[PDB]
Amino acid sequence: STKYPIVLVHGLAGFNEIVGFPYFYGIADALRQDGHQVFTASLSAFNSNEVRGKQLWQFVQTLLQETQAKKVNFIGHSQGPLACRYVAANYPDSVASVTSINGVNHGSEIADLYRRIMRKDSIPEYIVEKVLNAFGTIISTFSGHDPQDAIAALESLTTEQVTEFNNKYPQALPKTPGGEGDEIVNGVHYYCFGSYIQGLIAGEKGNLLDPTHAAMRVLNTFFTEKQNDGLVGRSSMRLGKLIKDDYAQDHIDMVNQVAGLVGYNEDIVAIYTQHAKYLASKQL
Ligand SMILES: [Ca+2]
Ligand SMILES: [Ca+2]
Repeated sequence: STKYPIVLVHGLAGFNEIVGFPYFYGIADALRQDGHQVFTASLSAFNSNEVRGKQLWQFVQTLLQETQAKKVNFIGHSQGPLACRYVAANYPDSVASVTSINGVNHGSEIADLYRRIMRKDSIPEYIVEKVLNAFGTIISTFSGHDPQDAIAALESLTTEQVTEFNNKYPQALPKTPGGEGDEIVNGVHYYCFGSYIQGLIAGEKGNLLDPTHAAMRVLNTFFTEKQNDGLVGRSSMRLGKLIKDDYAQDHIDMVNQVAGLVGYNEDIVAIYTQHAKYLASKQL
């Protein structure tokens, strides 16, 4: 139904193999039921945004050859949107749209803290343990069974590193903190979705059986930005035209994880399928 194929983009190349199901849980399946052509680009987590960007460009080149489409519609999460922005900035004629879903568009405060912990920069022990136990719980839930090894993925998501990325690829970033960027830059459409953790944990419905959610709530308390999804602050997610960012969902919830266990009986998959129809309505 969309003119151009949809490319789902995320970091963690080994996710599907190690976890046993897709990063975007049930989302590609749902989009294909609505007649969209869908592909997933799983990029290398333990490296720079620019390296993921180059990875994604190679993926897109091969895909465009195989489809004879002239452009792609990117839908990225977390690391994904930065790689998408790299490709859009550098190869705008090959990108119809960039949609950012809880993208780390201006850095992650927990990544910042993680680096301070790793550098032993005067972080009190009780905070060190809370942060490391949270990440361990998240990793173990997905993998099945160390938490300091996660810095490999967060290294490229610090405020300092993303600020440097934004300096090189400023397209569609908001001019004011917590605002919106230009919808169309260099012929490419930019959209953003977001969320932040809300309410007391008792009312989270499906998430009560998801061990990652309590961990995200722990990480959430260490942000100076009070509205955050446990990994990124609400304002940091902003890119291009806002669609909606007040979902009561953590970072992991917004890709329908773990295995469909989300907050408040929200239909996360519907966020994606409705947006795909929205892209189609914009002649994309
Ligand atoms: Ca970078
Ligand atoms: Ca969840």
